[PDB]
Amino acid sequence: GLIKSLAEKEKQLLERLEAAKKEAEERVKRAEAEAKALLE
Amino acid sequence: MIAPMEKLVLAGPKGRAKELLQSLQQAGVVHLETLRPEALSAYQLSPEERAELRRWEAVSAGAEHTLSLLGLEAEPARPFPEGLEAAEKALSPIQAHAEGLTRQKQELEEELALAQAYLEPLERLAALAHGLDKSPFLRVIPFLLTEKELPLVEEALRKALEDRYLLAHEAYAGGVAALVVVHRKEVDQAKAALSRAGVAELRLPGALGELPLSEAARRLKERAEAAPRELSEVRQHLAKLARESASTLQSLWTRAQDEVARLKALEELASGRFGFALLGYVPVKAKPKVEEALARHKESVVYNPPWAKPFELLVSFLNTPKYGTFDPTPVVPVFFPFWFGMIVGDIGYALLFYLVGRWLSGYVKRNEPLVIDLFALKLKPQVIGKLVHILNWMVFWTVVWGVIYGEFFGTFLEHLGVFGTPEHPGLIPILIHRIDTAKTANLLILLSVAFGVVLVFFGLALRAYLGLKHRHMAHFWEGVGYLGGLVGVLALAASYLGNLQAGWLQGLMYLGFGVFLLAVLMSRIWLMIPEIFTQAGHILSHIRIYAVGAAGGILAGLLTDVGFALAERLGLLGVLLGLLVAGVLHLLILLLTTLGHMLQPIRLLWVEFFTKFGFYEENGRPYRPFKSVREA
Amino acid sequence: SKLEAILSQEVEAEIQALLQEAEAKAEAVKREAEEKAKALLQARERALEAQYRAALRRAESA
Repeated sequence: GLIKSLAEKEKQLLERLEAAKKEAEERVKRAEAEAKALLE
Repeated sequence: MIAPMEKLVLAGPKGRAKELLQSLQQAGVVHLETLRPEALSAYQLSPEERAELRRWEAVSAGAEHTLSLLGLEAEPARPFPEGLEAAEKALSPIQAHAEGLTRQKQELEEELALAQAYLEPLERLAALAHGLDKSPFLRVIPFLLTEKELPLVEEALRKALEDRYLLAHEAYAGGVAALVVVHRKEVDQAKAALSRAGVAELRLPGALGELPLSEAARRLKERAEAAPRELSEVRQHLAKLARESASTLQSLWTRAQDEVARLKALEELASGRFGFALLGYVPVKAKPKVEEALARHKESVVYNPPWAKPFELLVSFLNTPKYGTFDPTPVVPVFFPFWFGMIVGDIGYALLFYLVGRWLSGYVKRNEPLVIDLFALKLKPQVIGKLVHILNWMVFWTVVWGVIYGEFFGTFLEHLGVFGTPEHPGLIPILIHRIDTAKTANLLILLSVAFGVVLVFFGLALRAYLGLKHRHMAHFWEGVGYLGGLVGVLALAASYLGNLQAGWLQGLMYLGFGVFLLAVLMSRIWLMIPEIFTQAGHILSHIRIYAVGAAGGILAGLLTDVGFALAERLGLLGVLLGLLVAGVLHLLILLLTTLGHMLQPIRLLWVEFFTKFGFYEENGRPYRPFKSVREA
Repeated sequence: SKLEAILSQEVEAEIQALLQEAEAKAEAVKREAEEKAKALLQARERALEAQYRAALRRAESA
């Protein structure tokens, strides 16, 4: 046991999932813009 | 199946977690825990896994159940794959088939039991009843009574009915079957007469009883006749079923067992990172390396020879780090000779211990429960017999030496080399054990003592080492003071042992010897200062047990002087075969007790071992009854 | 380590299924708008076209 190594590595992963979600929600914000523009 | 890697699980004492971890870590293992206090970096518990668990339990249980009703039960074995679903499917037809027959068997037995019992009253009652059981138009009450009740029912009947009834009885064994017959109009009164009498309507459960006697009687005859034949046929099917399919069950069953544990283990790692052991999940490549580097310790679930064998198991606790003190591994040569030399005897005894041994590592098939012991058959399981092959030999070795100490003993039991009486008594050799000379006895007494004095040393050195190497001043002080104690014992003893050998060589040194004692006991201060009496009792205990080892020994020997030598008749050459009548019975009782005597050693050792003299067990504690360890 | 490798490798393969999903959840929006829009410009060709032909006819008929 060396606590930090595995108890921090498990965090790094979460922030890669997190980063996916962010990069995702923008695509929705992209289609929302586009949804307005093309009709307007 | 549990992860894409397959788990290997190992456990042992608290000390091994770290060593187990280092060898495993190196092997190429992945998803490793124990490790740190909040690890969850692999895989965790989920509904599905639990569901699967439930399913495995069903599989396990069903096999067990079917085997139980069927008869015999399965061994453990190594897993044989077959899909979980497949397994579930497999289990189904067989349990069902077996179960149906199980029911049938019970039913047949039940039919017979009632049918035999009831058959005799029913034919007898029917015969009496006959002519009313074509269609009751007269109403009838059957009942059985033996001799005593018989006036009581009649008197009751007479008052109520008058004499308009027919009362009949005949004996047939099982009392006498009695009938009351009345008109269908008198029925109410007739029964009322019975209520007083205390006898009442004989009944058969179900349809048959209500149906008059003749119909019922016929029905009992067909069932009685039918059931034994039917039972045979089904039972035979069951026997067949066992022979072939028991095998199927066993392999499935076993597979289920390993799976259940494996999953459970997994649940334990997931959540809260396990306790003390060490697990991990192993790719097939890692799997040989893990078996390879082990330092003699762990217990896993995957998915000269006498001297070496127990020595190899004490070694795992030799490698355990938990103190700088020593373990009880040296124990084996102090125990082993002596244990054998516990056996003492001659022609009628020790020199016959050979036979006993020959049945252990062997057997003789004249022995009702030592049938084929090489393949193990006993009044306890065959498996136990197979396992304790290791033991059967260690006992056999005991027998080989015990016979030998029969001649060791028998050196001082005969000759014209040293005792001025005959070379071997001509009736039977050995007739009078010659040791009753003060001196002859004394040397054997003091001899026994000596192996014990050394044992006192063995403990207190180790003991002092616990406190030395941990810096427990308390353990150091204990060990040291007790060696001070030894000095005073030796002073007094000499003054009686030669009487005048010392006792003023060391009996005036004695004034200063008491000083050698008390130096470090007072340094611990101690509140249980008195306990030093009992510590003197330990020096003496080694002597005392050893003394008993002599005396009880001798006692054993004195029975051949009446039990094989001579005790009946003035003296003849027929005395040989006159004496065996009592001798032989008494022999086994005698035999038994010396088995008890060999436990005196272990206790002797245990005085030191289980009581911390540089040792783990202290009135129990972790570390396990060592007796049971060295035995193999 | 290779241990931490498996956790990386899993997380990334999951990440890409979210991102592609995210694109599709957008894509349908994007393409919905397009489809809706087509129906707006066309439907207004229709009404106005009638307001043409019929206008001239009655004018001639007058």
